[PDB]
Amino acid sequence: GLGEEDIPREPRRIVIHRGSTGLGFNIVGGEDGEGIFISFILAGGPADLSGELRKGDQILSVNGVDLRNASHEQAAIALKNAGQTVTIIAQYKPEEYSRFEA
Repeated sequence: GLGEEDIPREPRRIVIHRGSTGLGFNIVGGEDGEGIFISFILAGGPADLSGELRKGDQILSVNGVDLRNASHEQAAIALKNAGQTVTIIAQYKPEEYSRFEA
């Protein structure tokens, strides 16, 4: 269901169409049990133009590959190899993100 700022709480599918430098975001995590979280949205890049991904989204999967326990490098290489049309399953977890990034 919708959380308190109208972002779904449940895992949700976001389709990104890649740009010249990539997908337009950056990630943290992938170590010591922390999952892969979006930490940055590049202005005017694909993720920003889509408008759906948020800082504090956990990337659960990319093109059908589970990244819940993947390393940071494994997640980065998966994004790089995901092609021109990238299917992300994201789950918005602002509070958990803040606990890991504090």
